[PDB]
Amino acid sequence: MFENITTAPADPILGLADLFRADERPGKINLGIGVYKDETGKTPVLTSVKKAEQYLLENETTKNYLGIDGIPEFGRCTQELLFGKGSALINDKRARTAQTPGGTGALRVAADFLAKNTSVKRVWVSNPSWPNHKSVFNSAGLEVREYAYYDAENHTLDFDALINSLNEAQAGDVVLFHGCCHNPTGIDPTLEQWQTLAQLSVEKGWLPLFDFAYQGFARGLEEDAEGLRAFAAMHKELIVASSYSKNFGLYNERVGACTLVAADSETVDRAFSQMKAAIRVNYSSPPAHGASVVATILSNDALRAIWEQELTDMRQRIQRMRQLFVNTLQEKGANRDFSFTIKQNGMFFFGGLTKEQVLRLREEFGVYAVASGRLNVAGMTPDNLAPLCEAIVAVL
Amino acid sequence: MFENITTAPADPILGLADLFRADERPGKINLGIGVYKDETGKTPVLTSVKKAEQYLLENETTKNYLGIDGIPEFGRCTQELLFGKGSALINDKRARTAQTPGGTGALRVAADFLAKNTSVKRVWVSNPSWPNHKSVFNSAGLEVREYAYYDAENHTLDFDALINSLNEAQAGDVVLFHGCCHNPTGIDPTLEQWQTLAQLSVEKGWLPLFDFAYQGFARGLEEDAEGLRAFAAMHKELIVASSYSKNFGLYNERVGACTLVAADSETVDRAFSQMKAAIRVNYSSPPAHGASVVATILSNDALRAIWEQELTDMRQRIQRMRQLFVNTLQEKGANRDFSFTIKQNGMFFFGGLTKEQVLRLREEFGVYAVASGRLNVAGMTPDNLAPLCEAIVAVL
Ligand SMILES: *Cc1c(COP(=O)(O)O)cnc(C)c1O
Ligand SMILES: *Cc1c(COP(=O)(O)O)cnc(C)c1O
Repeated sequence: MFENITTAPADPILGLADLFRADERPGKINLGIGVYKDETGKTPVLTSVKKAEQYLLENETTKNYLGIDGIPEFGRCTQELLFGKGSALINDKRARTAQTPGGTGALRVAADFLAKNTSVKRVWVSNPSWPNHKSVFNSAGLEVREYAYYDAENHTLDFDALINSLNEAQAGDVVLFHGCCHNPTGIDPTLEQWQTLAQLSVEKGWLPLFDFAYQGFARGLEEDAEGLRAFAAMHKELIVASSYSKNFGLYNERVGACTLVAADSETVDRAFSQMKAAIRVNYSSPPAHGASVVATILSNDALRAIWEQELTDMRQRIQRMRQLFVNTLQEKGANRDFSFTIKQNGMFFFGGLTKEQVLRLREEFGVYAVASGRLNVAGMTPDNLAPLCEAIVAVL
Repeated sequence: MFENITTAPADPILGLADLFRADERPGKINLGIGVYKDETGKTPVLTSVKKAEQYLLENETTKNYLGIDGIPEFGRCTQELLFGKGSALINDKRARTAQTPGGTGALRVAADFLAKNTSVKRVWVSNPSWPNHKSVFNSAGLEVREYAYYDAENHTLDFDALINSLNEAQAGDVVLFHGCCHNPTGIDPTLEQWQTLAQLSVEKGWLPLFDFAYQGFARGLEEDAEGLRAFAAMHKELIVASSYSKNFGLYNERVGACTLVAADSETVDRAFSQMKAAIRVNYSSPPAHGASVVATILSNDALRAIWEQELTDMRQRIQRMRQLFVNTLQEKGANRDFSFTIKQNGMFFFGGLTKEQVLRLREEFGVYAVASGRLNVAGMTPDNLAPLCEAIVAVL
C-alpha cells in the first residue's frame, strides 16, 4: 500500500534543524528557527517557569483528563492578556477560549472549525507571510490568497498597496493579521493604520483572524495588543490564535489558545460547541503541563512579576543585538546600509539577502538562515557577531 | 458568520464528565470515563511518574522544540514495548514512530496520512466499538463499516460471524483491531484466533491498524502484545496507534505514538516523511513533558521496576473488584447471573444493562455510566460497591 508514496518536501524552516545537525564544521552558526537564545547562545528555561514546575510537582495530585477546552483558569488569564483586564468582551461573556497544542494547533483547530461550520472558502494572508499559514489552511480545504504588504524597495509597510489588494476580498472571506512582530518582515501597522483596517474590515464584512505569537516582543504586553483591541472594539466576531511558546520559552510543551468571539454569549456558546467537536476528533483534550505553568505564573502576583521582567530582558537583549549587528556590519565594511533593520520588531532581520546569498552563507560559511533571507537576531551573541558579519560582508 | 451554527451533539463518553459535575447529590457514583481509581476513589499520580518528574525538573536545561516526530528515545522504547526487545522489525529498521498527543492524536494522524497518501477509502471497525473511532476516521473523509464481533446472547466473541462479515472487506481496506482489552466488550481473541486473523489478513490484502491503549491491563505487557506480534510476523505493512494514558496514568499529558511499518527501511522512510507532513500542518511538534516521563521510566532499570509493579497492582485491583462485584450482586439478590463479566479483560463491565436501565441508574440513583451499558469497574471501591449493587438490583 505504501509502494508508491512520494517523499514529502522538507519544511523551509523546521527542516533547517536537521541540516544544522548533520553539519559537523566547528564554527557553524544557527540563525534559522525563531527561538530565543541568551548571551551564551543557549535557550534556557525561564526561572519563573522552573519555579512554577516546582510548585506543580509539589501540589499536583492527579493527571486525570482536562476538559476538551483545557484548564479554565488558563482561558481566563489568556482573555485578560488579549483584551484587557476589564474588557467588555469578557464582561459580556462574548468570548470562549480553547487551550491548544501550540499556536499552530490553534490555527489548525480554527481552520477545521471554519471549513466544516461556515461558508468560508478563502483566507487572505500577507505577502510575504509565515509559510505554514498556507499549508495549514490548505490542509483544511480552504484556498489561500495573498494581499500586498511589504515594500521590498523601501523596507516599509506599503499601506496603499495593502488597501488596494484587499479590495478584491469579499464579505465572508477571512483575512489573517499578525498581532505584532510580523513574521518575517518585522514591520507592523501603526495604531492609526490598525484603526483604519478595523473600520474597513467591518464595512467590507471580512472575518478577522489574528495570529498572535509574539505578544511582549515589540513594545510590551499591553502595547502589542492595541491593534487587536482596536479590532475587538468594532467587530461582532473574530478569532485569535495565540501562543506562549516564545514569551514563556515553552516551545516544546505546546502551549497556545484559540479564542472565539461572537455577538453574544448565546451565539459564542453554540459556535464554541462545534469548535470543541473539531478538537474531539483531533487530539481529544490538550496537554496539561505547559498550560498549567502559564496559568500558575499569570495568576500569582509574585511569579508574574518575575516572568514580566524576564520577558523584558529578552526583548531588550534582542534590540541591543540589532543595533550592534548594524554597527558591526559598517565596521566590517558592508557596502550597503542595513540600518533599516532597526525599525523591525521581533526576533528577525529581513529584506537584505537573496536566496543565493543565504545558500552561500550556509555552504561556504556554515551560517544557517531561512531561504527567504530571514535571520534570527535573537540567535546573535557578542561571541558570534564578528564572524557572522565577516561572512555576510563576504557575500554582498 | 456564526449566526446559523448548529449546537454540536454531546460526546457519549466525555460528555458524562459535565453531567456528573452538575449533579449535586451527595452519593453520586462516577463509572463512566475509563480512568483508573484506587481504593480511595482517587486517580493518583504514579510514584514512578513523580520520581521521573523530579528528575526532569532537576536536569532539564531547555524547552526548545522537539523534532516533528518527538523524542527519539521515546520512539525506541515504544517499539521495543510493542514488538519485543530483539524484534526483526527493529533490527531491519522497518518501523518509524512518531510521538503524538495521546492515542487519539495517533489515530487522527494515521487517518490524515491514509486519506491523503493512499487509495484507502474504507475502514472496518468492530460492532460494537469505541465511539470515537467512527468520528475520527469520518473526519478525515474515510467511510467506516462495521464487522460482527460480540455475541450479545452468549457474551462471547462470535468468531464465525467475524470471519463472515470481514469477507465483504476488499484488498486495500483498513481493518481496525483493539490490541487487547477490547473497548467496550472486554472480550479479546485467543492467540489461535489472532493467528488465524493474521493469515486471513495477508491473503485478503487488508491493511491492519491496531489501537493499543491498554497494554498491561489484560495479562501483562508482553502477553498483551502477542496478537499484534502475530500480525507483525506475517505482514509487510501495518500501523499501530498506542497510548500511555492508562498504563502510566498520564491521561492529561497526552502521550501516545503512531508507529508505521513497511517492507523495508527505504519504503518506511519515504512513507514516514508524509506522516511528518501531516503532523506539521496539525500541531507541528508534540508536547515534551509526558513523553519525557515515559522515556525516563522505561530507560531506567530502577524506575521501570517500580512502574511495572504499579501497573501490576492496578491490574490486580480491578480483577479483585470484578469478582467482588459479581459476589455482591448475588448477595444483594440480583435476578441474573453476571459471572460472565469475570471473562472480560480491562477496566469495563459490558453487556448486562439496557439504555433505559442506565438512564434510570443516573436519574434515580446518581450512578453514571455510558449509555451503551459500559461500567468502569476500575471506578468501583470497597466503599461504593454496596450502594452501587443495590441500585443495579433495583433496575433489573
Ligand atoms: C511561533 C509562531 C506560531 C505558533 O508557534 P507554536 O510553536 O505552534 O506555538 C504561529 N505563527 C507565527 C507567525 C509564529 O511565529
Ligand atoms: C484510551 C483509548 C484511546 C486513546 O486515549 P488517549 O487518551 O487519547 O491516549 C484510544 N482507543 C481506545 C479504545 C481507548 O480506550
